[PDB]
Amino acid sequence: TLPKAEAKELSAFVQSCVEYKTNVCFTDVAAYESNQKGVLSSGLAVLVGTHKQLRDPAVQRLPFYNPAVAEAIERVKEGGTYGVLVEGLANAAGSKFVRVVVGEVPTKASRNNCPARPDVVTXLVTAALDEVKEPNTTVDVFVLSNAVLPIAAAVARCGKHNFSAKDGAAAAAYNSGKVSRLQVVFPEPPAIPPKDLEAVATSTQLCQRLVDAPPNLLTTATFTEIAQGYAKALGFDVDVICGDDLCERGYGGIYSVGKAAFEAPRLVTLLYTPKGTPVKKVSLVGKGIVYDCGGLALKPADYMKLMKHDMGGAAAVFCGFLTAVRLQQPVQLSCTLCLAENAIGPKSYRNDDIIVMKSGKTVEVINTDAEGRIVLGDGVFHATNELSFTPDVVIDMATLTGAQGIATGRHHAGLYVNEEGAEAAMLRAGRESGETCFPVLYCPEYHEPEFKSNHADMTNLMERRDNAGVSCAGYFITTHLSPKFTGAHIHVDLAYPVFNSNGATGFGPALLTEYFRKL
Amino acid sequence: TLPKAEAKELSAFVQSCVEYKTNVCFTDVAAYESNQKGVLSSGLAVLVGTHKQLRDPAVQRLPFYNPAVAEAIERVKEGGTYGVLVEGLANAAGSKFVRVVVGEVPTKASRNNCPARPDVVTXLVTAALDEVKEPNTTVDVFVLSNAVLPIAAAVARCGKHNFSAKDGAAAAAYNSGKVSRLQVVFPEPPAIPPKDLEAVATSTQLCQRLVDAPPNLLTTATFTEIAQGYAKALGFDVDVICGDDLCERGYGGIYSVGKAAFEAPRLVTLLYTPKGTPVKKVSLVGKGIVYDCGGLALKPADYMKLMKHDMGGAAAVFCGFLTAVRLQQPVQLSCTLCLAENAIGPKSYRNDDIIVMKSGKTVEVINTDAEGRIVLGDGVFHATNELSFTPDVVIDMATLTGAQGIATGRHHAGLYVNEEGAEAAMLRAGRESGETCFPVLYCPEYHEPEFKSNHADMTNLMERRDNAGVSCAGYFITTHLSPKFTGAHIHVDLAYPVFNSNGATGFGPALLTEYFRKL
Amino acid sequence: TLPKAEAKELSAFVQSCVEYKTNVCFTDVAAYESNQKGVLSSGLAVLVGTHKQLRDPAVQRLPFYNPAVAEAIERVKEGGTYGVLVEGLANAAGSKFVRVVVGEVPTKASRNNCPARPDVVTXLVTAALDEVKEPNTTVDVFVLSNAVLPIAAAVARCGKHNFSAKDGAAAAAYNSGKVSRLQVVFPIPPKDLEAVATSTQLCQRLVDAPPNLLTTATFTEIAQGYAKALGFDVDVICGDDLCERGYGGIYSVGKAAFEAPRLVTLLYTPKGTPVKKVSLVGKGIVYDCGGLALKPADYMKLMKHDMGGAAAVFCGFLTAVRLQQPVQLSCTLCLAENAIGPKSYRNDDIIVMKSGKTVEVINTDAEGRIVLGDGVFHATNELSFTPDVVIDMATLTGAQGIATGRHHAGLYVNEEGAEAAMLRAGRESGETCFPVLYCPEYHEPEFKSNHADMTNLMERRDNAGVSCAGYFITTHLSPKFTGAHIHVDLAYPVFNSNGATGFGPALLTEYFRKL
Ligand SMILES: CCCCC[C@H](CC(=O)NO)C(=O)N[C@H](C(=O)N1CCC[C@H]1CO)C(C)C
Ligand SMILES: CCCCC[C@H](CC(=O)NO)C(=O)N[C@H](C(=O)N1CCC[C@H]1CO)C(C)C
Ligand SMILES: CCCCC[C@H](CC(=O)NO)C(=O)N[C@H](C(=O)N1CCC[C@H]1CO)C(C)C
Ligand SMILES: [Mn+2]
Ligand SMILES: [Mn+2]
Ligand SMILES: [Mn+2]
Ligand SMILES: [Mn+2]
Ligand SMILES: [Mn+2]
Ligand SMILES: [Mn+2]
Repeated sequence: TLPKAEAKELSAFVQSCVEYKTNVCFTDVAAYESNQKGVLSSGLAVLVGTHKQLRDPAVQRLPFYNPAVAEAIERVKEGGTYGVLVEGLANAAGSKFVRVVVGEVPTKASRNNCPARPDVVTXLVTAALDEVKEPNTTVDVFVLSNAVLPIAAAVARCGKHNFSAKDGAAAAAYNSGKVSRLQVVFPEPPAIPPKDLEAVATSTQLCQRLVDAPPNLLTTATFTEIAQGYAKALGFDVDVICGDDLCERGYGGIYSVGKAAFEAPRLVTLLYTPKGTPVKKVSLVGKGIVYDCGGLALKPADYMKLMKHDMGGAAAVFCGFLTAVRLQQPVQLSCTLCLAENAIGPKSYRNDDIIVMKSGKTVEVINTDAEGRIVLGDGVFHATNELSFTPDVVIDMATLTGAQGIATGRHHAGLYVNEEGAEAAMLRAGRESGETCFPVLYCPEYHEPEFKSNHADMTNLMERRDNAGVSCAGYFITTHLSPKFTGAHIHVDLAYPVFNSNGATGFGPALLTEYFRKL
Repeated sequence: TLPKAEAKELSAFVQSCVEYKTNVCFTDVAAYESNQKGVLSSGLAVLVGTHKQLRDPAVQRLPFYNPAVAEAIERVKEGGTYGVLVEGLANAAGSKFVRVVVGEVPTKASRNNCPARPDVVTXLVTAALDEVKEPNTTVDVFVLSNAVLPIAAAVARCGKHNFSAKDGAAAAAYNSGKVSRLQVVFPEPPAIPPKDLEAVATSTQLCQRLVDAPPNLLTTATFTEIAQGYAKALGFDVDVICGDDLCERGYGGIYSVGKAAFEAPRLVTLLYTPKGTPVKKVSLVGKGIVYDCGGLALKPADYMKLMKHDMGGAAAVFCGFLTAVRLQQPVQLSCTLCLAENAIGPKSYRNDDIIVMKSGKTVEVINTDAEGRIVLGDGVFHATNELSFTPDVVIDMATLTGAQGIATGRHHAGLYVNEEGAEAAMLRAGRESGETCFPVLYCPEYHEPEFKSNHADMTNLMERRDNAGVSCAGYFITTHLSPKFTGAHIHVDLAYPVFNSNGATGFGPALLTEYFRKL
Repeated sequence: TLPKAEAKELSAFVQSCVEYKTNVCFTDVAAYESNQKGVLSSGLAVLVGTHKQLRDPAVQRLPFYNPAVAEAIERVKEGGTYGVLVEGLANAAGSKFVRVVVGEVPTKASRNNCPARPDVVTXLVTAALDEVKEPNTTVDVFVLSNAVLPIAAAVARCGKHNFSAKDGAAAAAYNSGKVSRLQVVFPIPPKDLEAVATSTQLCQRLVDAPPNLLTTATFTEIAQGYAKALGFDVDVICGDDLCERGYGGIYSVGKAAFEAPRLVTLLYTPKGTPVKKVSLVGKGIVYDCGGLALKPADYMKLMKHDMGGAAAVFCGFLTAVRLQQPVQLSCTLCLAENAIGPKSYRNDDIIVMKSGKTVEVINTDAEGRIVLGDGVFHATNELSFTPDVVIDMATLTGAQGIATGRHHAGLYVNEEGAEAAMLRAGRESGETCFPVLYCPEYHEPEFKSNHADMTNLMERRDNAGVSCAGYFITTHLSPKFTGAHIHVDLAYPVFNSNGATGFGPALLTEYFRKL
C-alpha cells in the first residue's frame, strides 16, 4: 500500500495525461485577415522563413510589417533571431508596443534530412517565446513554409514544455502555468485540415509529457491506467497481462526484467480496426522501461541520469496509435506496450540467469542492463503470434542502445529493417515528417555468431563490443518473431532523438502518422 | 509465494539432479572383443594415447584398424586429432562408413602434474565428439592408458554437458538431448571395478551439472532439497538450519551474508558412518554461494558474469561425499554445505557491520564481497564443535579468491594446509586423480596482522592488498576453528579449476575419492 | 642515426616488399584436366562450395572424387570442413595417401553482403591448409563458385601470412617459409587475377609488419622502389619541408617521432583517354601511440594497423598500373608516426593547415583526420589536374566498428551516385561497405572553437562519430573541387584474429573496373 497522499498525486497525474489537449491552433493568412481583421492576437508576433521567403513581396503586405521589421530581416543571421519594437500597432491585448521577432531558417539540407529544416524552426520559435511579456496569452506565429506536417510537429515540440513541477505546479497535477497558446499562420489554407494538424500536435506533446515526467509519477501502473483512460474515451480494446500472470503464461522475458521492481511489469496491448477495408495490417511494439537503473548490472550515476527517457519507444507507438484512432487512418493497428522497471533488489534477474522466452527459445543473461531487447522479444512474439490477426508489418520502437548515438546521432533514429521497400518507406516518412531516420547495417549472418551461448539458445549480449551494436540488438529481437510471420520488420532505435538539452522531443508519433498516411 | 509455473520447473529440476545417472560405461579390449564380437557400437570410434602407445603392436590387432588409421597415427600432431573414413566396417548402426578419430596425448608432464595428462585426453575426446553424426548413439572410446581413475573423470568431464537449456530442453527439466553414450575401452581389465568408475564419473558429472546450472534453477532451497533427496535415497542423516534459526542459534556469519536474499541461507550437514572401523574421521565443508553478486560491495557486471560458479566448493564436497557412500569407502564423513546468496537489498549486511560469529569472535566487515570466508568460518566451527564426533581432518573447499588464479592458475587448486603430511597426501591425490593442486604459503605469523580491527576481534579483509591473498583468506577461516580441534586442516581454493571456456569441469569429487582411498 | 645492423635489416625488408610476388595461380577444370592429365599437384586437395553445388553431377567426375569424399560431403557441417584419406590416388609428390578436405559454403547472404560469401571461403581454405604435410608444396583448391574476383582475393587473404618472424625468418627478410603454393581451379584472365591477389597480399604484408620494420621512411622507399620498377612519378615532401611549405597538419602530428613525416604523392596516366580522373588519399599512421593523449596499453595493442588506409590506396594503385586500368590516378600517402616526446604537438596547440584554416587540437589521438585534411587539400589543389572523384581511406575511428562492424567499411559520401557505385563494388569484390549518416548541417556545430576556425574533435561524444570525423576532412577540401568525395573508414575490416586482411585494394580495382 502506497501512502494516501501519493495515490492522490498519481491519480491527478493520470488524469492530466488523459485529458491533455494541445495549446496549438492552425490557420492561414487569408483566413486570419478575415477572422481577426488585421488585429494581432497579443503583444508578441513571430515571423519564420528562409532567406528568399522573407524577401518575397507577400511578406510586406502582412499586418505587423513596417520599416523596422524590414531592417530586422536584413540584420538577422541564418539560424538566429532578431527582435524589434513597433509602437501603436493594433492588437487584442491593447499593448502600446508589439514585439516582432524574425527568425531565418536555412535552405541547406542534405539528402538524409527534411528540406524544410523543422529542427531550426523549433529553435527559432523557442528563442522568440523566451521574451514573453505575459503568460496565458495567444502568440501569432507566421510561418512562410507550406510544408504543413513537419512545421506542425516542430512548433508543438518547441518552447516551454507542458510538463512542469516549478512554482507549485506539483499542486496542479504537474501542468505548466507558463505555456502560451500558439496560433500558427501558413501562407496558403493548409493541405491537411487544422483539426487534423491539432491532433498530430497533441500526440507530439503527449509523447513529450510522458517522456519528461519522472519515474515517481510515470510508473508501469500509471502508464497502463493512462492507456486504459484513452481506451474508455476513444472506444478501442485494451488487453493487460500484469505481474505474475506473465510468468504463468510463458512471458519469461518481460517478467524476469520487471519482477524486481516495486510496481509489477505489464504487457499492454491496444487494438484499433477502421471502418472499411484496411490498406495494411500493422503491429506496433514499444520498449516501455519506465526507469532503467541497469538491474544488478547497476549503471554508474552519470549514465543513470535521464533514464526516465527509456520509456520513449512506448510513448511513441502509444501516441502514434492515438493519432491513428482520432483521425481514423484506414490502418488496422495493434499497439503493444512492454512496460517494466529494470530495478535492483532481492528479486533482480541475474547476470547468469536463463530466461524461457514466450517464443520458447532460452536466453542466457550476460548483462542485466541489456534489458530492452529481452522485453521487446516477448513484445514482438505477442504481436506476431497471439493476436486476432497476423500483421503485414511489425514496427518496434525503443530507446535501445548507446551505440545508436555513435552511428546515426541525435537527430536520426537508427533503422534495422529486413526489406528494402519498407526501409525506403519509413525513410521517406522521416524526411516528410521531420522526425528523421537513417539505416544501420542489416546482415544477420554476421550478427548471429555474436550471441553463441554455452548452455542456452542465445545470450542477450555480443561476445565482441565493436561489431555493429545497433544492428546486433535488432537481430536479437528478430529471433523472437513468430515463424507464422513472413512480412516486413522495422526496428527503430530512437535512444537519442527522444530528447535534447531542454527535455523530451516527442519524437516518434508524427513519423508513424506520416508512414501510415502513405501506404 | 513463487509463481505456480516456476515451482513446477524447480521441482522438475530437483528431480533431474537427484535421479541423474552417468552416460559413461567402462570395459576392456578382451571383454569388448567377446561381448561385441568385433562389431563397433556406432558410426564413430575414437582412439587416444601417447606417441609410443599408438605404435605398440597391440593397436594393429584392434577391430577398427586398417592402413588409413595407421597413416592417421603418422599424420597426427601432438595434442591434436586426425579423423579418417573407413568403408564397410562392421557396426551396430549399419553405416556404410565409420569415422575413426585418432588423438595423440603428450608424454611431457612436470613434477606438479598427473603423468597421464588427462587434461589433453579430455580435449581430444571433446574434439572427436564434435563430428557426431546422430545424437543418442553409443561411441566407442578406445584409450591406451591404464591409469583408470584419472581417465574415467577426464572422459566424464568431456564433450557436451548434461545440463542444457537449448532447443526446448527447458521443457525436459534441463536435460541435454545432445549427449552421446560413451563406452571407454581400456587395454587391461580395469584395476578398479567398472561399477566403481561409473560412480566416480556420475559424481563428476553431477558436480558439473550443479555448477553449470543458473542461479534461478539452483537456489539455496533447491540445493538443500537435492541433498535431502539423496539422503532419502542412500540412507544417510541430513541436518538443516534454515533462515532466522541461524541468527537465533549464534551463526552470525552465514546468516548476515545470506539474509538479504529472496531464498534464505541454510547450513546443511550430512553424515555417513561406514559399517566397521573407520580409517579416519574426516569433516568436509563447502562454500555454497549460489550466486555472488558482491552484496553492497556490488561487483561490476564483468566480474559478476559466471558467479553461478561460486557454489563450486559445496558441489565438490557434496558429490565427493556421494561417491564415498555409494562405494562404501571406510571413512567416517561429515559434509557441511554453507548455502547462501550474497544478494543486494534493503536487508544487506553492510560495509561496517559487525558480525558475531558462531565461534564467538567478532568480525568487522570491510567488504561484503569477501563473503566466502565468513560463511566458511561458521561452517568449520560447526564441524569442529557441534557434531557428534571430533574429526581427525578438516577439508574445506571453496571458489574463494581471484588471487588463486594469479598464484596457482586454472588447473591447480591452491592449498593452505597446517601440516606437511596432509599437504603431501592431498597433493599426491591431485596427481593420481588428475584434479591437481599446489601449495600456497602457510605462515600465520604474517597473515594475522593484516586483519587488525579497531573495534572487533578481526576484519574480513587484508589491510594491504599484495601480501599472500590466497593464504590470508585461508587464515581467516582457521581463526574460527574450535579450540577442541587439534588435527589437520586442508583449505582448498578452487576458484578457477571449477570451470573452463565450455562451462563447469566437475573438479573436486574425484580428488576427494582418491584422497580418501589412500588413508 | 641508426645502428649498422638495423639499417641492413630495414633494407632487406624494403626489398622483400618491392619484389613480393604472389603464391596463388588460377586455372579451370578443363585446362587442369589437360595440363596435369588428372595427376594431383601434391598430397593435399581441397574442395569448396555451396550445399547444392557439392551435389551437382560435375563434382563426381573430378579426379580426386571417390565414395569417401561423397560421404564427406554428406557429413560436413555448413561453414565447416571435413577431411578424408584416399589411398594410392595419382599425385605429383608420390604420397601413398592424399588428403581431401571438403568445405561447405553457405548460400544465406543479406542484401548488404556479397552473395558468394568469400568470408567463409577464406575460413574454409585456412582450416584445410592447417593440416599441411610438407611446406613449399602446391595445393589444389577446387572451387565451385564462378564469382572469380571475390574468390581470388578470398584465397589470397587466407591461410598463413607471407609476413613472418618465426623460426629464424627474421634472417630471411621476414618472408614466411611456411607458405604453400595455392592453385585455384574454377569450373577475368589468370594473369589479371594474380595481380589482384599480389596486391591483396602486399597490402596484408605491409599492415602485418611491425612499426620497427615498416617506418615512415621504409614505406616511402617501398613506394620509390615500385616507382622505379613500373615507371610512374613519385613526389616526396619530407620532414621540415612540410612546415616550410604550409602543411601544418601532417607536420604537427608526425614531428615528435624519430622518423620524420612524409607526404608521398604517386601519379599514373593511362595511354588513352581516361574514363575518370580519380585522386586517392590514405591515412598512413605507421604507429598511433596517441601522442600526448597517450592511449592505454590495451587500445595501443595492434596500432601498427593504423597505416591500413595508406596500404590500401597504395596497393590499389599498384594494381591499376599493372593491369593498365584506364583511370588517371593520383595516390597521396599521408605518412607519420603519432609519437610521444619533447616535440609532441599538444592538447591546446593550434595548427595552420595547408587549407589555410586553423585547427585547435583538443585531443592529439584524433591525429588521422588532421593528417588527411592536408592530404585531401594536396590532391584537390596542388596537383597537375583537378580530380572528378576523391577517395580517402583510413583506419580512422573506433566508432566505425560500433556502427558498421568488422566486415563492412563505413562510407561518408557527398553524392548518392558515387555511394551506390562504391557499395556495388563492395558486394562484387567481397570487401564490403555500408553507409554512415551524411548530414553536414548537424556535424559542423560539433567542431565550434573559441579561438580557431575549428577543433579536431566533437564537443559531444554520442553524435554520429564516424560521420563527424569525415566532415572534418571535407572542410579541408579545395574550393576548386566540386566533384564526388568518398570517405572510407576501414578501422576494423583491415584485420581479424589472424592479422591483416589486405582489405581495400580489391574494392578499388572493382570500383575502377566499372566507373
Ligand atoms: C554492456 C551492455 C549494456 C547495454 C546497452 C546500454 C543501453 C541500455 O541499457 N539499454 O537498456 C548502453 O547504452 N551501453 C553503452 C555500451 O555498452 N556501448 C556499446 C559499445 C560501446 C558503448 C556505446 O556507448 C554504454 C553507454 C554503457
Ligand atoms: C574485496 C574483494 C575481496 C574478495 C575477493 C574477490 C573474490 C570474491 O568475491 N569472493 O567471493 C575478488 O574478486 N578478488 C579480486 C581482487 O579483489 N583482487 C585483489 C587485488 C587484485 C585481485 C586479486 O585477484 C578481483 C579484482 C577479481
Ligand atoms: C577521444 C578522441 C579519440 C580519438 C579517435 C580514436 C581512434 C584514433 O585515435 N584513431 O587515430 C577513437 O575513436 N577512440 C575510441 C573513443 O575514444 N571513443 C569515442 C567515443 C567512444 C569510444 C569508442 O567509439 C576508443 C577506441 C578509445
Ligand atoms: Mn534501457
Ligand atoms: Mn539497459
Ligand atoms: Mn564469492
Ligand atoms: Mn565474493
Ligand atoms: Mn589513428
Ligand atoms: Mn589516433
